[PDB]
Amino acid sequence: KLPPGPTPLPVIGNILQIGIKDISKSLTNLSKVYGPVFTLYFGLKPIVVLHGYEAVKEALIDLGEEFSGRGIFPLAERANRGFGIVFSNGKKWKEIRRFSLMTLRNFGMGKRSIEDRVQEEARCLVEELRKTKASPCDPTFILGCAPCNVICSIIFHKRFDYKDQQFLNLMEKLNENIKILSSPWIQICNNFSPIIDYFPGTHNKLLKNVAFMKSYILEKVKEHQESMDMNNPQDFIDCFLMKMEKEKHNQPSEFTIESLENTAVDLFGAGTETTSTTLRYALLLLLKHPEVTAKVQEEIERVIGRNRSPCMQDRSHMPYTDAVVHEVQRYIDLLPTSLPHAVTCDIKFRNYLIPKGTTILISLTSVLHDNKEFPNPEMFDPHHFLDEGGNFKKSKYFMPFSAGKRICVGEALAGMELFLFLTSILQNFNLKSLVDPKNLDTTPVVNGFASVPPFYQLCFIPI
Ligand code: HEM
Ligand SMILES: CCCCc1nc(Cl)c(CO)n1Cc1ccc(-c2ccccc2-c2nn[nH]n2)cc1
Ligand SMILES: CCCCc1nc(Cl)c(CO)n1Cc1ccc(-c2ccccc2-c2nn[nH]n2)cc1
Ligand SMILES: CCCCc1nc(Cl)c(CO)n1Cc1ccc(-c2ccccc2-c2nn[nH]n2)cc1
Ligand SMILES: [K+]
Repeated sequence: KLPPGPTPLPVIGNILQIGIKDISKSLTNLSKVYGPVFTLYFGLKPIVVLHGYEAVKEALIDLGEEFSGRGIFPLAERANRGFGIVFSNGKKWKEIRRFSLMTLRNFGMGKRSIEDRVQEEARCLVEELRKTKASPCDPTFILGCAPCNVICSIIFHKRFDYKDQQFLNLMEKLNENIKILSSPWIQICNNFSPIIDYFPGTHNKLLKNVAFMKSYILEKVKEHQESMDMNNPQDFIDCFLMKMEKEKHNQPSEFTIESLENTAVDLFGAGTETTSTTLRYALLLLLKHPEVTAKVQEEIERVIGRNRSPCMQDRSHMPYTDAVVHEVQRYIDLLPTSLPHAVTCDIKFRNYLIPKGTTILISLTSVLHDNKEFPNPEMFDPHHFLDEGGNFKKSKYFMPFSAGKRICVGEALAGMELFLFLTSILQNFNLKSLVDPKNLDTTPVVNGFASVPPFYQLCFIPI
């Protein structure tokens, strides 16, 4: 059989029992009734929900391959999103993923490392923060530019100037699509309808935005072709063309110009917003707990001092910082239900039959907020990642990037941006709150499957 669930209604399945507002709260409530594995219907569509470390680890990790499909909804084809990495399945995905993992290796693309692209961005970021002359600031935009720029430098081999028009509207489009894609109407409700697209105009703005981005990418591709150096690949495009001019005899190939721009658009989509929000929420949390910021600053001072840029080598020497960054990710739980999975064939799971192509919802929340692994899991507290001797304490339960065969492609990259951007910020600034710390609220604003910090302002005071 399928795993037990609330018994559906005919046709609207379980829809009107789900708290649409905070899905992860609802999934957790359900697990109190039906335990760690359970089924929900979203309009005939069966969705098995995994809750808790044990359930998640066995699916994602022990049954890795079987749990490796991307769950597909109406929106997947309504915004043409199954032709890059994030929303691909089968051979197309295996190939572009394995390729993309190779290229995004630290030395994956020539003599400039990923570290060096990030280090550069950290200096520019510190610079822009100086330019605000310690005056009150919504860091939203500035923090957003840094991750967007890292993506640009990884793909086109250039960073941009933060005022370069080509950069601003590239971010605008991305920012537009992101905000749209986070509407519950779009993310959810328009998915209760298999056939009729109920937001034509919206899907249109979505795709028009993609086209702008896709066309800009093509310009850079034509430029990369004319200036090709086979022995000197320098970014993601160079690598991709070389994989092409090499698959030329395996026609037709998973690697085409079209799969390139789609992969690029994927990386811009997956690479900016979540990193950007993670930084924005890190600063919020740092303001709220200035003792925490104080300790990071001690670590920076003692390990890196005020001369050079920080660098990834430093992290092994800065367990307290490391614990902070982890604890930020853990606490804010930005993707409460990851992205959706599908099984790749039919399988028995503990005690059930799950049919090839059935949608799987992983509850990351249940893992990040395990109250035995992380006592008081709703308090922000970097001690969740420290031993009683104050060394870094790894946790199997650290899954803000998911786990298994679909684990975030930017795990190592995001981990480097957060460390370098955070340590550079605090090396060069103290953070002044407007309101008093005691009043400021840091609890996540949840909208469906989306988690976001409260609006806030602060000042970046030089040292
Ligand atoms: C804090 C920053 C980030 C977090 C917390 C994060 C988290 C996630 C999560 C939860 C997934 C879905 C995994 C699943 O399907 O089970 C995901 C997928 C992905 N992330 Fe990230 N991500 C971040 C940043 C990045 C960046 C910087 C890149 C740039 C390469 C990136 C590229 C991707 C890609 C390509 C996927 C899709 C993986 C696949 O389906 O094969 N992400 N990320
Ligand atoms: C018809 C083709 C036009 C596509 C389009 N490109 C851009 Cl750009 C605009 C700006 O609104 N638009 C139009 C657009 C119109 C309404 C929406 C919209 C906003 C809020 C709630 C529902 C809708 C919607 N989308 N489709 N029908 N109603 C979104 C985009
Ligand atoms: C100018 C283009 C802006 C980015 C964007 N707009 C569209 Cl539409 C696509 C296709 O999904 N994309 C690419 C896209 C790829 C992956 C995601 C994704 C990656 C990891 C975690 C969540 C997200 C997600 N998907 N939907 N909203 N946010 C977001 C956007
Ligand atoms: C085809 C792409 C899948 C996206 C999607 N469309 C609908 Cl509808 C569903 C609901 O099951 N879902 C599942 C879903 C889960 C998370 C997100 C998301 C987007 C941006 C930032 C965080 C999240 C997130 N991940 N887990 N919970 N919320 C979006 C959709
Ligand atoms: K319309």
